[PDB]
This record gives sequence, C-alpha cells and structure tokens, in this order.
Amino acid sequence: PKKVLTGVVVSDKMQKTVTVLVERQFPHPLYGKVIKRSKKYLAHDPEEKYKLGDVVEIIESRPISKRKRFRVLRLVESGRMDLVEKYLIRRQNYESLSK
Amino acid sequence: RNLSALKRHRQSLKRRLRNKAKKSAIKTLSKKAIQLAQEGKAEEALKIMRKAESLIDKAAKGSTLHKNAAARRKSRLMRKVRQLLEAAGAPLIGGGLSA
Amino acid sequence: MLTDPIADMLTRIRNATRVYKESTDVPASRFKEEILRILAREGFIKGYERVDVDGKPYLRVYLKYGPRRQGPDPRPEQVIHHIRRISKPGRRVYVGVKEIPRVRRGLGIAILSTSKGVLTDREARKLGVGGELICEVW
Amino acid sequence: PTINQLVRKGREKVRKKSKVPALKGAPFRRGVCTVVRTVTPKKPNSALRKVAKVRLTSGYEVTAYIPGEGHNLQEHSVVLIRGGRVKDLWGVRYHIVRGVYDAAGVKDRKKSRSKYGTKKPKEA
Amino acid sequence: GRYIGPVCRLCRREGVKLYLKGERCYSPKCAMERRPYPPGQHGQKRARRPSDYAVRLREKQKLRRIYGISERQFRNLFEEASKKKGVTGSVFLGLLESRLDNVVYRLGFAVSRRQARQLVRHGHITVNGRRVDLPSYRVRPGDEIAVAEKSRNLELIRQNLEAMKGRKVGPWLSLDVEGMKGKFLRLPDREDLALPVNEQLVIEFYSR
Amino acid sequence: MVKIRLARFGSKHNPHYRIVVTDARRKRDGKYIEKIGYYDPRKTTPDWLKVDVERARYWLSVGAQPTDTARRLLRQAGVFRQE
RNA sequence: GGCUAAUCCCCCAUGUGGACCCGCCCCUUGGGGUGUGUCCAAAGGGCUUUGCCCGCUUCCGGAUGGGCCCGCGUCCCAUCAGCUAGUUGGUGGGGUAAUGGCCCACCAAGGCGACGACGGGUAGCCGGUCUGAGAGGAUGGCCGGCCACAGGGGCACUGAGACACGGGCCCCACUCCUACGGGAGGCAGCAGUUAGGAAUCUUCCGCAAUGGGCGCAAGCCUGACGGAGCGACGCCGCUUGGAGGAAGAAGCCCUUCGGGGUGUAAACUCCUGAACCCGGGACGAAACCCCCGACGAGGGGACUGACGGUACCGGGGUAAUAGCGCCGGCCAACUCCGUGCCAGCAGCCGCGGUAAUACGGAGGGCGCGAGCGUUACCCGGAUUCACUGGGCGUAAAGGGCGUGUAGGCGGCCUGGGGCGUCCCAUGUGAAAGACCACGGCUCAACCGUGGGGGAGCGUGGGAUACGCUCAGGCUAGACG
Ligand SMILES: [Mg+2]
Ligand SMILES: [Mg+2]
Ligand SMILES: [Mg+2]
Ligand SMILES: [Mg+2]
Ligand SMILES: [Mg+2]
Ligand SMILES: [Mg+2]
Ligand SMILES: [Mg+2]
Ligand SMILES: [Mg+2]
Ligand SMILES: [Mg+2]
Ligand SMILES: [Mg+2]
Ligand SMILES: [Mg+2]
Ligand SMILES: [Mg+2]
Ligand SMILES: [Mg+2]
Ligand SMILES: [Mg+2]
Ligand SMILES: [Mg+2]
Ligand SMILES: [Mg+2]
Ligand SMILES: [Mg+2]
Ligand SMILES: [Mg+2]
Ligand SMILES: [Mg+2]
Ligand SMILES: [Mg+2]
Ligand SMILES: [Mg+2]
Ligand SMILES: [Mg+2]
Ligand SMILES: [Mg+2]
Ligand SMILES: [Mg+2]
Ligand SMILES: [Mg+2]
Ligand SMILES: [Mg+2]
Ligand SMILES: [Mg+2]
Ligand SMILES: [Mg+2]
Ligand SMILES: [Mg+2]
Ligand SMILES: [Mg+2]
Ligand SMILES: [Mg+2]
Ligand SMILES: [Mg+2]
Ligand SMILES: [Mg+2]
Ligand SMILES: [Mg+2]
Ligand SMILES: [Mg+2]
Ligand SMILES: [Mg+2]
Ligand SMILES: [Mg+2]
Ligand SMILES: [Mg+2]
Ligand SMILES: [Mg+2]
Ligand SMILES: [Mg+2]
Ligand SMILES: [Mg+2]
Ligand SMILES: [Mg+2]
Ligand SMILES: [Mg+2]
Ligand SMILES: [Mg+2]
Ligand SMILES: [Mg+2]
Ligand SMILES: [Mg+2]
Ligand SMILES: [Mg+2]
Ligand SMILES: [Mg+2]
Ligand SMILES: [Mg+2]
Ligand SMILES: [Mg+2]
Ligand SMILES: [Mg+2]
Ligand SMILES: [Mg+2]
Ligand SMILES: [Mg+2]
Ligand SMILES: [Mg+2]
Ligand SMILES: [Mg+2]
Ligand SMILES: [Mg+2]
Ligand SMILES: [Mg+2]
Ligand SMILES: [Mg+2]
Ligand SMILES: [Mg+2]
Ligand SMILES: [Mg+2]
Ligand SMILES: [Mg+2]
Ligand SMILES: [Mg+2]
Ligand SMILES: [Mg+2]
Ligand SMILES: [Mg+2]
Ligand SMILES: [Mg+2]
Ligand SMILES: [Mg+2]
Ligand SMILES: [Mg+2]
Ligand SMILES: [Mg+2]
Ligand SMILES: [Mg+2]
Ligand SMILES: [Mg+2]
Ligand SMILES: [Mg+2]
Ligand SMILES: [Mg+2]
Ligand SMILES: [Mg+2]
Ligand SMILES: [Mg+2]
Ligand SMILES: [Mg+2]
Ligand SMILES: [Mg+2]
Ligand SMILES: [Mg+2]
Ligand SMILES: [Mg+2]
Ligand SMILES: [Mg+2]
Ligand SMILES: [Mg+2]
Ligand SMILES: [Mg+2]
Ligand SMILES: [Mg+2]
Ligand SMILES: [Mg+2]
Ligand SMILES: [Mg+2]
Ligand SMILES: [Mg+2]
Ligand SMILES: [Mg+2]
Ligand SMILES: [Mg+2]
Ligand SMILES: [Mg+2]
Ligand SMILES: [Mg+2]
Ligand SMILES: [Mg+2]
Ligand SMILES: [Mg+2]
Ligand SMILES: [Mg+2]
Ligand SMILES: [Mg+2]
Ligand SMILES: [Mg+2]
Ligand SMILES: [Mg+2]
Ligand SMILES: [Mg+2]
Ligand SMILES: [Mg+2]
Ligand SMILES: [Mg+2]
Ligand SMILES: [Mg+2]
Ligand SMILES: [Mg+2]
Ligand SMILES: [Mg+2]
Ligand SMILES: [Mg+2]
Ligand SMILES: [Mg+2]
Ligand SMILES: [Mg+2]
Ligand SMILES: [Mg+2]
Ligand SMILES: [Mg+2]
Ligand SMILES: [Mg+2]
Ligand SMILES: [Zn+2]
Repeated sequence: PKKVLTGVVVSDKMQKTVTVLVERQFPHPLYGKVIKRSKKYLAHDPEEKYKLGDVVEIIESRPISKRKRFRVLRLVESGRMDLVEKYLIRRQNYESLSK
Repeated sequence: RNLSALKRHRQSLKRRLRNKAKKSAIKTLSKKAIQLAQEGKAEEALKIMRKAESLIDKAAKGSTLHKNAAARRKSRLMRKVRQLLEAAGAPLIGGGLSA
Repeated sequence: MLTDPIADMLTRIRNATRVYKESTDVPASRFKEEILRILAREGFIKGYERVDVDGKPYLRVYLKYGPRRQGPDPRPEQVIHHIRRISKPGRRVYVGVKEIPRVRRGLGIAILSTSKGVLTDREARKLGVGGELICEVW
Repeated sequence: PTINQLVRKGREKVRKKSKVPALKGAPFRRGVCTVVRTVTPKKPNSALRKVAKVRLTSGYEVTAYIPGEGHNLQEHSVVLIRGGRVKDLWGVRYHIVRGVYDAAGVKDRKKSRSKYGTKKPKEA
Repeated sequence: GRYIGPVCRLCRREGVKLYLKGERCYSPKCAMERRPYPPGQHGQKRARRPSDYAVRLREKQKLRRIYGISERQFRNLFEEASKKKGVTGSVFLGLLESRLDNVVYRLGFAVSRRQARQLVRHGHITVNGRRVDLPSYRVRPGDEIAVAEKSRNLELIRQNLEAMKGRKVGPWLSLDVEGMKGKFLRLPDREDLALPVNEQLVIEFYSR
Repeated sequence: MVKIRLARFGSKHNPHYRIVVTDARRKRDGKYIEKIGYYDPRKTTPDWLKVDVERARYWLSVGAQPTDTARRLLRQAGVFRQE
C-alpha cells in the first residue's frame, strides 16, 4: 500500500506545490479520550490543478524535493474554505503569546 | 609490522591512475563532441561523439564505470548532441543516432 | 442544556430510587428506551411507558424495591443498588469482545451498545461482539 | 482535573534527591581525614561523638562519623566512607568503616563484628 | 546444609511432637514426655499471646522442620507449588512428600527422615534400578523405589526391614519386604497425610 | 553466498545444533534465515537428527551450499537419494 | 636508466545478447515490447591433453545481502517563544546504483511553530529485564537485532561492497627515533601493564569439534571459537554424619538455694563411609580423504582431540569445616553482670542523667546457613501525580471579575456514508526469554523438542448502536 491521506489545501503559495492539511483522530494511550491532531503535508501539484480550500487525496510517492514526498491523487471535495479559515486563524493567534 | 596487504595499497594506486586516465579521456572527448554540436558542424560532432560513446562503454567493461554509470553518461551526451543540433542541424553522419 | 442524556437518565433513576419513588419521568429518545428495555428485561425496573408532558414526550420508569424491613430503618433493599455511566462524552469507552467486563462476579450487568444493537454483558459475549461500554448496573 | 485536562497537562512524575553525595553513586568512597574531632549532639541528648572531616576521592569534603568505641584515627589517616546519618548531630551524613584502610576494628569487641570490622576471637 | 544439631529441642519449640528422631520419639524418652515446654531460660515461664506473624511463622516452621529441608529448597519448592495448576496447599504437600529421601522414609527403609537422607546420599538407594544419591530427587508416580542389592545385606537395612514386617505402608505406595522393592503409586493428598500442620497458615505466611 | 550449516545451540559440554539456512557472513550463533533441522552429537535421544527434506531441497534449488558436516547430515536424511 | 612473463593492460573480430538517442505499441512515475542507427565482449590453466575438471565473457531469471523513501511510536526544561538563506518551492544542470537543495546557477518568496517550532539538558535504540494484583514505574549489563565510533577533526582512493579499527592523504594533542634535516606510532581485538576507582580474571590450552578466508586438492590461516584457570559475583545440587544414649556428668548461666537452664547436646555404643588411595575409563567423531559406481546417487570403507586420564563405572576407605546477623516496638527471640547524659546505640519512634529486656560482655533465644550482614541504586509499599485510583467551605488547593480566540464538550426524528468503534480472514508480530507439555545430563540449575499465547500494524470481507459526518425534519435548549 502506497499510503493515501486526505486533507485540505491551506496554502498554494509555492510553485507546483500545495500545503495540505491532514487530521488524525486517535485514542489517547493512557487517558483514552480520542484526541484529534494533524499535520501539514507538502504535496506535489504539477499542473497547479489544485486550489486553496480544496480537499484532496495525497499519496505516498517517489520523492519530489527535500520535504515533498507526496503528490496529489484526487479531488474529494472542493470548497471548504471554512477549514482553511481555521488553520489561518490558529496561526493568526500566534501573534499573541510572547514578550 | 610490515603487514603485507601493504601490497593492496600499492596496487590500488596503479588502478587509481588507470581509472583517472580513462575517465579524463572520456570527459575531454565528450566536451569535444559538445562544442562541436554547439557549432553545429554536424558530421564532425558525430564522429567524435561516437568515439566518446565507445570509450564510455569500454570504461564500463572494467572498474572505471560499470553499471548504469556509463549508460547515464551516454544518454546525457547523445541527448545534448541532438538537442544542440538545431541550428539547422541536418545530422549528416547520423551514425550514432536512430534516424 | 442537557449534556449526557444517558447519564441523566441513569441518574434520574438513581435519585428516584433512593427517595423510594414509585416511578419517574425521563425525557425520551429511542436510545434511552433501548437502555430501559434492557433494564426491564433484566429485572431492575418494573417497566416503563411512553407518556406526554405538556405535549413533550417522556418515559415513566416504574421502580422496583425490596420488601419492607426490621428494626430501625424499615426502608427496603434497593433493586438497583448501583447504577453508573462508564463511557461519557469526553471520555468515550469501547471494549473489544474479549474485554467485556465481569460485573459483580456476574450478578450485575453492563449495557454495551454494539453494532448489533444494545445488549447486556453476557448477551454480547454469546453474540460475539464488542461495543461502547455504557454503564454497569447491579 | 478533567480528562481533557489530563491530556492537555498530564501528571507530574516525581523526582528525588540523593541523601548522599558520596557522589558517583558508589557504595563507598575512599578519603583522607583532615580533622579528627568530637562534637556536641543535638537537643535531646548529651555526649562526645568522634568524627572526621574528610577529603574524598570524589572532589568532595565531609564530616563522617567514627562508630565503635576505640578509634585510632588521626589527621592523616585514610579511611573508607559509608553513608548513613547520625540523627542528633549536625552535618554528618556518612559513616566511617572500621577495619578498612587506616581505621582499625573495635578491639575487645565480641558481639556484632561484621559491623565494627573486628575479626573473630580464637578459643582453646 | 539444613539443620544438624539437637533436634528433639525442635519437638520442644514447635510445641508438638515432630519425630525426626525415629524410635525413642516413640519410646517414652522423647522429652516431649514430662518436658514438653520449649528450650532455654524462659521456657517454663508464661506464654505471651503470639502475634499473627508468630503464628504463621511457627506453622511454616513446623512444616519445614518436619522434612528437614533448607528454607531455600522449601520456599523454592513452594513457589513451585503456587505456580503449579491447582490447589497450593495440597500441591505443595504432595511435592514435599515426593522427595526421594522422604519416600525412603515413608517406605520404611530408615527410621528417621534424616537417616534416610543418609541412605540416599550414600547411594544405598536406587530408583527404577538406577542408583540415585540426591535426597531431593523427585519421585514420580510409577517409579520403583528399591534398596541397593549391594547393601541389601547391610546390618541396618535388613534391620529396619524386619521391623517393617507386617506393618502397613501409606496408600500412595506399595512395598515388598522380601525384595525391598517398593512403589510410589500416587502423589498423596492432605487427607492421605497426617501432618500436624495447617497448610493455609503456611501459604498465609508467604502472603506477605 | 547463502549457506546451510550447523549453528551451536546447546550448553557447555552439551552441544545441540540448529541446522540452518543463513548468509555466509552472519555469526555462527546469530540471526538465520530458516531453521531446517537439528543435530545431537552425543545422541541422547532417538531424535538426534531431523531435516524436513523438501525444505532442504528448496534451499538447494536456489543454490545454498552446505558445510561438509551439514551435507553429511542432509544426506543422512537423504535430501540426496534420487532413486 | 635498462631487461621481461602472465588469468596485468590495450586494439581489431564475431553479437547469443546488452547499452544508449529518436519512432511505435502496451503499461503507467524511470515497468515491458519493438524497429532503425551507434557503441559493447572474453583467459587461460590442470590432467591420464581426442575428453574432462578448474576458470574466463555478454545476457536473463533466482537466492541472500543491502541503499534510499513514507505513516506511526520514541526523555526533561516553556524561568527556551519564536526559528529559518540552501532556508521553502521551481526550471535547467552536476553527482549517484538510485529519488532528493544532495550540490550548482538562475527564478519565485516561501517553509516551521503553543498539536511546543528554536534553544538548552540528558541519552545509543529494541528484543527484553527488574518491580508491580494489575495499569504503571525503572532499566537496556551478558545473549540476539539495528545504529554509531576505532586518539581528536577533515578527506578521499581502491573495490561488488568502505569513506575502510590491525589501508592511504592532511591538520591537532601526546609517546618514541633523531646526524636537527626529518621520520615511527594508534589494544574501545586476546591476554597483560599502567593510571584512575569501592571494584572487575590468565601475558594458559587447542584447531579435536563448530564456524569463516583462500585452495582442484592436500592444506595453510582463524585470541571467531571450543575448553581450562582465577573471584561464593549469581543460580542449582551436595558435605560437615546416621541410630541408640541420663528423669539427665562436668564447666558456664540464672536461682525464690528447693531448684531451673544449656540437653540427646556431649562422653561413650554401634552402622554408613565426604575427602583420599587403586584399577578401568568415555561420549563429543564422521566428514573432508579411501576404494567400488561415472569425482552424481547409492553402497560399503578406513584416519582424525584441546578439554583429559577429566566426567563416569568397579574396588578399597577416614566421623570427617561453621558461620553470620539479630532478640524495646514495627518484628520471631529475655535474662544476669558491667557502665551511670558517660561510654555508647540509633531506619523511624527514641534508648543511656544507678535496678538499662535499647549501650558493652555473658548465658540463653530467634532467623538464615557457606554464607550472613552493610552501603549504594531501582520498583514495591505510595490510592503520596490518583488511566485503573486523589483532591480544593475551615486541612495544600477556585484564578479578583468579566468578554470572549483556539480548544474540549453537544437536545429530539429520519436518511446517506462507514472515519472512529466492532467482528471474521489473512499477512506480520525473527530467535532467545517468558507460559504449557514431554525429554536430556543420577536431580536441579542448565539444555533440547513441541505446543500455545500476544498488544500493534498491512490487506480483504462484514456490522451500523453509540461517536464523527453529509442531507432533511423538529421545538423541550438558546435567541427574538
Ligand atoms: Mg500556486
Ligand atoms: Mg524538484
Ligand atoms: Mg509570526
Ligand atoms: Mg595477496
Ligand atoms: Mg583537457
Ligand atoms: Mg537522472
Ligand atoms: Mg414495558
Ligand atoms: Mg473508567
Ligand atoms: Mg539531655
Ligand atoms: Mg497453585
Ligand atoms: Mg485452575
Ligand atoms: Mg493414592
Ligand atoms: Mg506476593
Ligand atoms: Mg551481513
Ligand atoms: Mg524445522
Ligand atoms: Mg536436488
Ligand atoms: Mg623503467
Ligand atoms: Mg625502474
Ligand atoms: Mg582483461
Ligand atoms: Mg568489438
Ligand atoms: Mg541481437
Ligand atoms: Mg522503450
Ligand atoms: Mg540493433
Ligand atoms: Mg586475446
Ligand atoms: Mg542478477
Ligand atoms: Mg529492500
Ligand atoms: Mg517520527
Ligand atoms: Mg547559508
Ligand atoms: Mg545557492
Ligand atoms: Mg534535478
Ligand atoms: Mg502538529
Ligand atoms: Mg552519551
Ligand atoms: Mg539509557
Ligand atoms: Mg511478575
Ligand atoms: Mg499499588
Ligand atoms: Mg503508582
Ligand atoms: Mg519502557
Ligand atoms: Mg528506554
Ligand atoms: Mg548494548
Ligand atoms: Mg547486545
Ligand atoms: Mg535494519
Ligand atoms: Mg570520530
Ligand atoms: Mg584508547
Ligand atoms: Mg577520525
Ligand atoms: Mg572485489
Ligand atoms: Mg567504484
Ligand atoms: Mg560507491
Ligand atoms: Mg567509519
Ligand atoms: Mg589495533
Ligand atoms: Mg605511514
Ligand atoms: Mg589503584
Ligand atoms: Mg572467562
Ligand atoms: Mg577447525
Ligand atoms: Mg572446516
Ligand atoms: Mg590433486
Ligand atoms: Mg598467523
Ligand atoms: Mg572462549
Ligand atoms: Mg567477599
Ligand atoms: Mg547453595
Ligand atoms: Mg545422634
Ligand atoms: Mg549439669
Ligand atoms: Mg566400614
Ligand atoms: Mg562415534
Ligand atoms: Mg568420539
Ligand atoms: Mg568413516
Ligand atoms: Mg575410479
Ligand atoms: Mg556416498
Ligand atoms: Mg559412506
Ligand atoms: Mg581434518
Ligand atoms: Mg588424554
Ligand atoms: Mg567409590
Ligand atoms: Mg563400598
Ligand atoms: Mg564427630
Ligand atoms: Mg517481639
Ligand atoms: Mg546494636
Ligand atoms: Mg551499678
Ligand atoms: Mg543493669
Ligand atoms: Mg532508669
Ligand atoms: Mg540488654
Ligand atoms: Mg535494639
Ligand atoms: Mg544488647
Ligand atoms: Mg549467644
Ligand atoms: Mg549478599
Ligand atoms: Mg520507593
Ligand atoms: Mg482520577
Ligand atoms: Mg488504562
Ligand atoms: Mg488528598
Ligand atoms: Mg488557617
Ligand atoms: Mg485553605
Ligand atoms: Mg472567587
Ligand atoms: Mg485565593
Ligand atoms: Mg463565557
Ligand atoms: Mg468553538
Ligand atoms: Mg447526541
Ligand atoms: Mg470502517
Ligand atoms: Mg493477526
Ligand atoms: Mg517468541
Ligand atoms: Mg537459552
Ligand atoms: Mg529456558
Ligand atoms: Mg529430567
Ligand atoms: Mg480492515
Ligand atoms: Mg447502513
Ligand atoms: Mg446512521
Ligand atoms: Mg451497509
Ligand atoms: Mg464537533
Ligand atoms: Mg439540522
Ligand atoms: Mg414554531
Ligand atoms: Zn523427639
């Protein structure tokens, strides 16, 4: 199984590359609540087909750059900009919390 | 003292020189063909180019290259020769190239 | 707002019994109704019915007690001596089939809600499935 | 604390301090006396307690108790340090070990001789 | 080596008769006749009510002192028993009773458990035809515990054997006195055994 | 060169051998590919050797080579008899 | 500077086939086919030399070994809050077996971070181990797996493979040689020395076995290894005797002066017979080779020990080492004398300032026993970081109040999906350990053989109550 993941495209800034966001829920190892984490996958959009606020499948791949191991399989859904707004905000919140 | 795989070093030296030579030959020739291509003097470029190809496969025969090593060097060369042959190329010898 | 409705049922029941009521209204839903069906079957409540209260529908859980008693404290034994939630929102719990619990060495139960439906401990074992471990009762 | 709080924060495992820097963790260290002396015990008792300040091979210098009755030790003696405190004296965290190195055993002592480092008496 | 010294004093300290002494632990000299109180200055003085600990201790003690076995051997054998599938007290007892020295005793070749340990030790004893000297050898049911024909002529051996004429052997064994051959037919039970010991007190000792 | 050989599993003065398939270059006593047999020099049991031929045959098909001792055991069990 | 052989090097030839550029087809990341053009091979040696053995060349597959990449897991500090220039992507290129800012130029301006980036501290990781009723805590010595390093730092060459512990270049520290020009080293390999330390072995034996290198072989090499030596370091077995023997010697102990204790203990009686002496005396070892058959199969068939004259069998044979802690409570075991806030004891409580069962001896007692105590460290106890399993009115603990971001959490009805969750199948979960059974050394320790278990993760199939989710209702919450 080359691994597939599903995520939301939260950054298109780069050339031929999209920042993809993939959530994982998993039961916590002691306390046993289900905790829901995530990471940004850096994923290879050759034709600049994919656009921000999409939702994609991402597939484990032959390496593209340092940091790109994954390319973009399909379009599961287009149009979740809410999700993007979440991420944009989490990072927006960073601007507090310092000095 | 005087452990006698001392001899091994002794040999490894000679081998060194032999590889180095063979490989220099290769380079100087390759570049020769390339310049010749830039110039678009087509048939000349080709005859060098074939000497180069051959000398490469020869280098391959032994421990200078082997492998895909040579094949890489060859594909690179030929591509570049042919590409370089458009400024009105009309590839005269066409010895090395599939028509 | 109400928050874990199933806890709130089991609780309405816990209180009701300790002050020895004949019955109580827990506001209703098919999942509670299923939890109850199992209670009745298992002998903890008398039974339950569907009622309406100022139009909005509930469930009368009719209650079981022991017989009256000797000396000071005539209050009869409880039938549900113990009732408690296990999985809760905010910590959910799931047993595999080989983890389903022996409650009070068997004299109590565990309501598991499974993909096969809501069943008791033994019921799930004999059925061979796992689930969300809802409460134990005894 | 809620559970979400235990996930967020989680219990604190608890450290401890070593009542003994003999450092090194070692079961004993060797060292060289400086002072051999006596001191006045803490409140609930009265007596004369024999003890040596020591330089230890650990780059470490400590008052250490001299158990038994008869003690030979003097200012250049080299002794082996034990660990364990004398509850009513100030700053003595370790014991000297009799029979080892310069500290000799308690002479005339017939009873608990593993401790006190005294060999066994003959008989005929 | 497990305790070698004035035994009849242990008859005394455990308060009860444990004959490691053979005859004379029969003949009314055991001192357990007319001097049953324990040894030392304070033996004849009053008994302070024994701690729960004390109780458990001296029961474990009685039970070990019987078999003359090292505490090491004993407790290792014991935890053996508590792993072993089934009821610990009994399992244990069966194990101790399964000791070769013990079987030699039970079979009546020697008058003391201890004497029999010497018998095993000095190779006067064979099992299924093969000599064994290790007192701790495990006799498995079906095994045949026999005297060694080389020593079958021995004073002491035939001695004890003749006194063993017409006497009956425990039911988990069989004996033939003309051939000294014997057989350990089964591992014995609590009931099969008369032991003046509450085993759960010993299990209880090892709880803590 | 993937070999077949005795590796040493007993105790001191009590050898027992796992006859095994392993790369030439492992330790004698370290990770093997497959254990096809066992050997008992002092022959303390009626089972002092075993093979699973059709396995030894496989590993021969792919050109494992045995020890001379190993070959001896193999032939004892006759991976070799063709008749 | 000169001579010269080769399975050393080179050049033509042949092209089974293969490499490469462009075309076509299939496949789908650089997989496979094909056509044309170009380029590519080789080594000889031994025999009984008419035939075989040993090799050599190009290719295709196999096997085993590895490179690289991805998900997930992997300690403490937030009194470390921001970090980032090859840094983040791209185009072309160099490099490699091979993807890749791995590198280089040029272009864009990105990438990461409270879900803890950066920083600092510690640290080889795992199989497992110890502890625990479990969850958990602690750890990673030996054996097995992986990594990493070989005086410190850099570097490449050779090669299938290395950036190479007993190979090479350079810098640095140190030791030694030095005609002062310059050279030589590299035990974290087996032993051994030296320092440091509380402390850790022999400069032994052997190539007989097993394994590895080269060899057609015979065979050489192997401080891998198999053994022996040392140290109660640990485990396991074993001995210091067995039975009889006083209403109980003497000495020593208390004494209420009647006696009580040591104690069946001893003496002595009798029996066995550790050590030790004597003879026999191993397995481990049947291959390689031998011959017959064809150097196969098969069949027979002989040589080959370090450990060792050891283990063991037979014979003969001597009553033949006991220690250590403790006895106020926790805690099993009490009395006399001595000392008199001294000397001392002491884990905690707390003993000793004249009757001390707590100090020191003695008699006696308990516990263990070739051990027994001590210190250190780990878990336990400790439900005292509380997932199992704690708390916050006065005991430590509600933030001075609010608004509200992330986040956590979410009423009733129906439907889709099936992500969580559950079930089945299968792969994986090496071996060793652990658990079960049987067995092998007289037993065990130790070993073998077999069985079983197992969280987790891959794949396929299935269920849909709850939890997600998407679509649609509702009005009991909320707002109006
Ligand atoms: Mg873009
Ligand atoms: Mg790229
Ligand atoms: Mg910022
Ligand atoms: Mg050579
Ligand atoms: Mg040039
Ligand atoms: Mg490339
Ligand atoms: Mg009903
Ligand atoms: Mg729970
Ligand atoms: Mg005072
Ligand atoms: Mg049991
Ligand atoms: Mg059972
Ligand atoms: Mg029976
Ligand atoms: Mg226990
Ligand atoms: Mg390898
Ligand atoms: Mg097998
Ligand atoms: Mg074959
Ligand atoms: Mg010359
Ligand atoms: Mg010359
Ligand atoms: Mg050549
Ligand atoms: Mg050619
Ligand atoms: Mg062709
Ligand atoms: Mg093609
Ligand atoms: Mg062609
Ligand atoms: Mg030629
Ligand atoms: Mg190949
Ligand atoms: Mg691979
Ligand atoms: Mg990771
Ligand atoms: Mg830079
Ligand atoms: Mg740059
Ligand atoms: Mg590139
Ligand atoms: Mg994250
Ligand atoms: Mg480190
Ligand atoms: Mg560590
Ligand atoms: Mg355990
Ligand atoms: Mg606990
Ligand atoms: Mg705990
Ligand atoms: Mg761990
Ligand atoms: Mg760890
Ligand atoms: Mg390690
Ligand atoms: Mg290791
Ligand atoms: Mg690996
Ligand atoms: Mg280094
Ligand atoms: Mg060094
Ligand atoms: Mg270096
Ligand atoms: Mg090579
Ligand atoms: Mg190379
Ligand atoms: Mg390379
Ligand atoms: Mg290296
Ligand atoms: Mg070296
Ligand atoms: Mg040099
Ligand atoms: Mg020293
Ligand atoms: Mg050694
Ligand atoms: Mg050899
Ligand atoms: Mg060999
Ligand atoms: Mg020959
Ligand atoms: Mg040599
Ligand atoms: Mg060795
Ligand atoms: Mg010692
Ligand atoms: Mg022992
Ligand atoms: Mg006697
Ligand atoms: Mg007397
Ligand atoms: Mg005799
Ligand atoms: Mg043989
Ligand atoms: Mg032999
Ligand atoms: Mg032979
Ligand atoms: Mg012939
Ligand atoms: Mg043959
Ligand atoms: Mg033969
Ligand atoms: Mg040989
Ligand atoms: Mg010999
Ligand atoms: Mg003998
Ligand atoms: Mg004899
Ligand atoms: Mg004697
Ligand atoms: Mg007491
Ligand atoms: Mg004391
Ligand atoms: Mg006085
Ligand atoms: Mg006094
Ligand atoms: Mg007083
Ligand atoms: Mg006293
Ligand atoms: Mg005391
Ligand atoms: Mg005292
Ligand atoms: Mg005494
Ligand atoms: Mg010890
Ligand atoms: Mg602790
Ligand atoms: Mg809790
Ligand atoms: Mg848990
Ligand atoms: Mg509390
Ligand atoms: Mg107050
Ligand atoms: Mg308070
Ligand atoms: Mg307040
Ligand atoms: Mg306050
Ligand atoms: Mg609010
Ligand atoms: Mg919110
Ligand atoms: Mg709900
Ligand atoms: Mg699913
Ligand atoms: Mg499975
Ligand atoms: Mg296993
Ligand atoms: Mg093992
Ligand atoms: Mg084992
Ligand atoms: Mg056995
Ligand atoms: Mg599945
Ligand atoms: Mg459905
Ligand atoms: Mg549904
Ligand atoms: Mg369905
Ligand atoms: Mg939600
Ligand atoms: Mg709605
Ligand atoms: Mg309305
Ligand atoms: Zn008696």
